[PDB]
Amino acid sequence: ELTPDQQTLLHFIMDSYNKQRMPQEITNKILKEAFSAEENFLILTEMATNHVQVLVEFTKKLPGFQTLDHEDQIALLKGSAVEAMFLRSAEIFNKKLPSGHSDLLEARIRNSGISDEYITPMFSFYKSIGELKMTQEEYALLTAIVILSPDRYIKDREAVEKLQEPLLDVLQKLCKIHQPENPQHFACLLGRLTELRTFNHHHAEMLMSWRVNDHKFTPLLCEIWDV
Amino acid sequence: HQLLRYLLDK
Ligand SMILES: O=C(O)c1ccc2nc(-c3ccc(Cl)cc3)n([C@H](C(=O)NC3CCCCC3)C3CCCCC3)c2c1
Ligand SMILES: O=C(O)c1ccc2nc(-c3ccc(Cl)cc3)n([C@H](C(=O)NC3CCCCC3)C3CCCCC3)c2c1
Repeated sequence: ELTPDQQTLLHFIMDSYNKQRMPQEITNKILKEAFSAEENFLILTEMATNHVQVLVEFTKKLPGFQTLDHEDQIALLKGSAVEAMFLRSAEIFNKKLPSGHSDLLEARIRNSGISDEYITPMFSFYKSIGELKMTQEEYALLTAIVILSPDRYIKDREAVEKLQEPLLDVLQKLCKIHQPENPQHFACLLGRLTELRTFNHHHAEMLMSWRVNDHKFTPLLCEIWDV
Repeated sequence: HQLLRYLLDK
């Protein structure tokens, strides 16, 4: 039971979310590249760089984002980059792959210059995400909400927390239609947003590690991740 | 900076 201004909004969010492709040239490296900390770090860079290019495209095709302040427009984007990437990584990671393709993935994630003290909470988050059995619509909406977060140095807030509002209201209605058995679903979804936010500290810690140990990032990533 | 504003505008 969605309203018409809700189905249109949803259809909009879904239209931009389904544009997010990942060139076969980059992904094919997972199945063809050599197993070494460098080649795996190389994959992460190319992927996370394409992700930012596509996330900006998803962000501006958002309803009302373009009707915002050029410093609030870029405030939000700069701020959601890390969260949105790990959320996308959790979504992909949680897809049913064929025989030992998930083991291959997990092996690469490990040998990519990240110390396990972060890897452990990473997989901890992925399983928790996997447990919620999230639909396509919930990932897209969750992504829109993580971007439209009037929190952490945009000046306005009220306007930011006006576009995000019907989004959450749509995310709620969705939780009842598809998971009416579990009425804690909505609370649990927002719950993963909290665990998601904690990734900025861990990400900063891993950044310096690759940094001090001679691992280079693309100029776009240097702007987004602050290097 | 340069790249982000660029991607946003064009
Ligand atoms: O488009 C995206 O948004 C996307 C983003 C990141 C991805 N990481 C992998 C990956 C993860 C682990 C392994 Cl082991 C290999 C790739 N895939 C898979 C893929 O595209 N494989 C190709 C399929 C087409 C030929 C080239 C490889 C898909 C593929 C469909 C199921 C979900 C994951 C990705 C797809
Ligand atoms: O392809 C997958 O199915 C996949 C699944 C889960 C992942 N978790 C991480 C991850 C680990 C550490 C950090 Cl810091 C960030 C993410 N990555 C990385 C990535 O490039 N993600 C894309 C980012 C952009 C959106 C699509 C997934 C790298 C990790 C190293 C080997 C190659 C995969 C993942 C890739």
